[PDB]
Amino acid sequence: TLTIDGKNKILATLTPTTIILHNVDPTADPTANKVTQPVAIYFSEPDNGLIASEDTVNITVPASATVSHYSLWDKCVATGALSKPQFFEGIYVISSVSVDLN
Amino acid sequence: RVHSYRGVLIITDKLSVEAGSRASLSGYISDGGTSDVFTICRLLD
Repeated sequence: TLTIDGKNKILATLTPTTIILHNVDPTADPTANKVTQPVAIYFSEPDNGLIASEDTVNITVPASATVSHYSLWDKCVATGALSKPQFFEGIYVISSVSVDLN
Repeated sequence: RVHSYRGVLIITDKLSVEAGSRASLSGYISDGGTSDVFTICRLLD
């Protein structure tokens, strides 16, 4: 039952520098199934135990590929499933991605 | 939590057009011109 101060101190040490998309679920194995190359992402300062990316991210999905999930790297620190899978070639737009302790 | 969202892909461009121009003109110092009637002449006073 951490207080807001503990959550803010904790989140200040997360430094996810890049993101990668996966067609297979990367939670079991985040090293394989790379769909797109690493793309830099930027994160804001913690507030009320939450952080979010400061700006939009654009990713080039290769030909005849599909995207299902994502994984953060800096080593890997997090993974998650996209709001909806999409069979495109094109540009996939990722809005703010938030990490929370609430 | 870890959450993701989606946004609309936006692109910008600069399209502009141009045409160019040219001019021409041809002539020469005239002599006699052209006349349908052309015959020997005598001019009295």
